[PDB]
Parts: sequence; C-alpha cells; structure tokens
Amino acid sequence: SMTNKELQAIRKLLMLDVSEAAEHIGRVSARSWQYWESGRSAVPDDVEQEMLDLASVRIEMMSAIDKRLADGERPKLRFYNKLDEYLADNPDHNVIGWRLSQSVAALYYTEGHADLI
Amino acid sequence: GSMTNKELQAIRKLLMLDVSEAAEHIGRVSARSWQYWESGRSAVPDDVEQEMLDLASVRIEMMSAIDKRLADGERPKLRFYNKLDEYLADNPDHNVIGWRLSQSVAALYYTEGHADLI
Ligand SMILES: [Cl-]
Ligand SMILES: [Cl-]
Ligand SMILES: [Mg+2]
Ligand SMILES: [Mg+2]
Ligand SMILES: [Mg+2]
Ligand SMILES: [Mg+2]
Repeated sequence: SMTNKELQAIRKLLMLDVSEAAEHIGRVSARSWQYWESGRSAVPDDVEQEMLDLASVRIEMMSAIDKRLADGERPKLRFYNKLDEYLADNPDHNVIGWRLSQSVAALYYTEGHADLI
Repeated sequence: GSMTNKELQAIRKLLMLDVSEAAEHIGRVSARSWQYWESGRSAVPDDVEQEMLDLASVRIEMMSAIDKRLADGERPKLRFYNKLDEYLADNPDHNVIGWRLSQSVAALYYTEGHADLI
C-alpha cells in the first residue's frame, strides 16, 4: 500500500532520476511516472514490488560493507559518475544498478566511513 | 580541503539537494560553477566542503531522535513534504536545504522499513 509520497521517497533514496525509473521500472513516459508520484494515478502493484526488491538489494550491499567496517577497514568505494564506466565494470547491470551503487557509496562517505574513488 | 569532486556529488545527492539549490544556497554561485565542482573542472572550495560536512552533522542530529523512538519499539510516522511551502509552514526558521534534509531522513527510514510516511 505504497502511497504517492512513499514512491517518490524510495525513488529519490535509490538515486534514480524520474526518467530512469520511468523507462526501466515503469516502462512508461516520465509524465506517467510523475503522475504516480503526484497521486493522479495509483502506484501499480508491479512497480511497488520492484521498488521494494531494489531496496532489498541495497540492504544486501550495505551488510557486506558493514562487515568490512567491523573488521576495522576503511573502504575505498567506487563512486561512478559516468554510467558507461560503471557498465564497463558491470557488463550485466544497467542504469538502475549504477544508481544503487551511488546511493550505497554516498551513504558510507557521508557517514564518514569510506573514501570515494 | 580534501573532499573530491565525486565526494561532493555524493554528499549533495545523499542530502537530496538539486544542483540549483546547492549552487544558490551553499555555493552562492551559478549552477554551472557547482557542476564544475562536481565534474572536477574546478576545485571544491574549502568553505563549501565545510558547509556540506556541517549539513551531514545536522542530518545525523535529525536521525538520532528517530533512532531513540525505534529503540522504544515505535513505528514513527515521518512527514514527507513534497512542497517547500508546506515544509516551511511547520519549520519556519528553515530553508530549501532543510526541506531536502527532511526528505532524505524520512525516505531513509521508510525505505529501510522502520517508518511510515505521511
Ligand atoms: Cl501528496
Ligand atoms: Cl516528522
Ligand atoms: Mg560482475
Ligand atoms: Mg578523504
Ligand atoms: Mg527546526
Ligand atoms: Mg503504509
């Protein structure tokens, strides 16, 4: 029962642009995605579940870094600012995985735990 | 002053700032100048770095109060504002930067499963 504001919140947390979420998750125009965030139309079940699954991936990514911190390591995390460079290192990923990687790396940098390269 | 261009972009995005908002309020520069700081074309100014680190500290303070409610077994209802003026009505001594920080905190706890958004 994700609301319009909850969709927007998770989309922003995952560092997706509207156009990226619209193209790949919604398979709709950016305008149609904006309508789900504005509440003009209900958030589709399939879109809700996909946002939740992507959040679960992000959690798995964080649990792994947490173990490195528990070991005393100060990780050097890749912050890719070029999609093509992310994809060259992750040939089976796409723009969604790129944004997830940014969200995770930014969290640990901002918390003071990791350095970005 | 050791924050890199990518670290600036990372913290700016984590705090949910649009480039234009960061440029106007934190940089006191054009959007293009802020973009140059994120792309590496121009060095990140020391004072910009410090304001961004200070904003991260503000965000930590905001999260610590929520964490204490979670420790009591509460499921908070966090306000997710999607209009600046509605945030300001409840937070009249704040600005657009404060609004974005409030979104970043509410979105974190909602996405991690601990809070509902209203
Ligand atoms: Cl609304
Ligand atoms: Cl609140
Ligand atoms: Mg691989
Ligand atoms: Mg450093
Ligand atoms: Mg206040
Ligand atoms: Mg609910």
